[PDB]
Amino acid sequence: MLSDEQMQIINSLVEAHHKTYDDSYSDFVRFRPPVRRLSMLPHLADLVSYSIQKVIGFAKMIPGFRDLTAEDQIALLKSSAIEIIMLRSNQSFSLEDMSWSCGGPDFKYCINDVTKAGHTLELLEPLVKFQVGLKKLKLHEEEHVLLMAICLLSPDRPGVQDHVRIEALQDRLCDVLQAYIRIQHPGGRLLYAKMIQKLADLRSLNEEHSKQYRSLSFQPEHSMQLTPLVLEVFGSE
Amino acid sequence: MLSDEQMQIINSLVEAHHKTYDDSYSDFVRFRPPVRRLSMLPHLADLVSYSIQKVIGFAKMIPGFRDLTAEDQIALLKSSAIEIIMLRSNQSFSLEDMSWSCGGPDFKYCINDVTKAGHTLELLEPLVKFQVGLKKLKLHEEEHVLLMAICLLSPDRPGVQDHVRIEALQDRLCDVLQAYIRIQHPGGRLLYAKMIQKLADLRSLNEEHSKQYRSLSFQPEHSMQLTPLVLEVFGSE
Amino acid sequence: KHKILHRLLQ
Amino acid sequence: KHKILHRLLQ
Ligand SMILES: C=C1/C(=C\C=C2/CCC[C@@]3(C)[C@H]2CCCC[C@H]3[C@H](C)CCCC(C)(C)O)C[C@@H](O)C[C@@H]1O
Ligand SMILES: C=C1/C(=C\C=C2/CCC[C@@]3(C)[C@H]2CCCC[C@H]3[C@H](C)CCCC(C)(C)O)C[C@@H](O)C[C@@H]1O
Repeated sequence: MLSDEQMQIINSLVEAHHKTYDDSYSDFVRFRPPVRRLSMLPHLADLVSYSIQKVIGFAKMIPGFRDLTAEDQIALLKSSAIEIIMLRSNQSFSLEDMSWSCGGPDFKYCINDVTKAGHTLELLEPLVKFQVGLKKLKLHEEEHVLLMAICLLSPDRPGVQDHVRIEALQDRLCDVLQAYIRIQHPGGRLLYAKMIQKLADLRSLNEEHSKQYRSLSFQPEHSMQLTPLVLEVFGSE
Repeated sequence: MLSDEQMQIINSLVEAHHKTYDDSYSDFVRFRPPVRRLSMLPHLADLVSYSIQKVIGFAKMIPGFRDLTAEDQIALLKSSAIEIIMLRSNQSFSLEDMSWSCGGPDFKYCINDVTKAGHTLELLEPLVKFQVGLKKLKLHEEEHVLLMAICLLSPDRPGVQDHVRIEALQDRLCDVLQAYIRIQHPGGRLLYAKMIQKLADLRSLNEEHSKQYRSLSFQPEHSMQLTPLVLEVFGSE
Repeated sequence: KHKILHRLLQ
Repeated sequence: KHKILHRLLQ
């Protein structure tokens, strides 16, 4: 059975996600529109930038995160931002399409759109393969949410200073995830292992994005297209 | 009569403006849309940012500008950017409306929209009064264009280093404007004086904008809404 | 440094 | 410093 402390951790992590994820994708009409040079870059920079704001709103609601120093919070968010975005994006990924389907014709992001944002196939190949592995896991919301907070709370990040305290938080959260799968997910004998496997996947995709963003933000006609949030989260300072 | 050298200066300055100003305002569907907190700030930051790109394309076509050092070009553009924008915006200003009418309902920028971008009435009052004084001057295109290049080429800018050389360019251009009015504008006995008067106006509006932008870019939830171009042109570095 | 990220974190 | 403005000016 689950303890009070562990269902409370699940309760507020599910509500935080409900408060920071919109299944209708309505706010997307406020972005710069898509175009199909790097035609998709403005719309996708806006999208990522909006998502960064939602991830921050999630993290401030993970128990224990708010009490870290501001440095460690920044350090955790900069390193883990893109991964939490790849995880959250799974809710929009459809296997029938192999596209993120955030609406009708315009907000259905195919693979040819990711390239039009300046990313080569070295990112796209393991990314979609990650997205169909995550999709086949048929995660409950409690696990999707828990996995996000576990990813965010890795001490394996550059800049983290109190890796001992954040390691304690990350372990309080794996206990919840393991307990939750064991007692509330039938047929999930293998699931925790596969889920942790996916964190190693993300670190690999993270490196590949950073290599391609670094090359992008060094060409001023492209960094021109980024938002300030994006530049601040993905730069080195 | 006008000299060859002076009609050449007029010829390429009119073409430069035709190459950097779109009377249809079609590119405005690529901005972040307007909303009517500071609801209008994203759409107007995009607008200003796009306009900065057009002013740069104009300046690179003013004769003599391309041969200044890159420092003096940056120095001239940073100081004079907002003024060239206030001047170019006159083409969209209508006295029947007192709004910039860049399209239908959405791109008709009233005065209540400028405030929704975070500007107080201390900027708006002399700004529209400037816009109706410029509008009543019924300038020919040769003068509107010439006035812009004269504004851009003021040595009275912070950062300019070769104020002697750019002063020579600005004077080559006032000779063209004076000659042009004298020989090609009937009933313009007073016009050059009034036009130069308007440059003093702009310096006053420039100061008022800078005071209000400075206060805006020091609140990170608002600078968040600016584009990188805007931040780079209007910051101090 | 990181003016925005500090702001968004209250 | 001024990476973009330098770029836009060729
Ligand atoms: C962001 C979300 C959703 C989709 C996420 C996608 C699909 C579109 C592509 C991106 C954005 C991808 C998320 C991560 C993979 C690659 C993305 C770009 C190519 C990276 C550009 C970033 C840059 C320009 C700064 O280097 C929709 C909804 O599920 C909400 C969720 O938060
Ligand atoms: C820009 C142009 C046109 C209109 C120009 C206008 C009317 C709308 C308001 C602004 C943009 C004004 C130009 C200058 C006065 C005030 C403007 C904002 C309030 C300043 C915000 C800048 C910030 C946020 C960085 O501090 C339309 C067409 O004529 C093309 C032309 O280039």
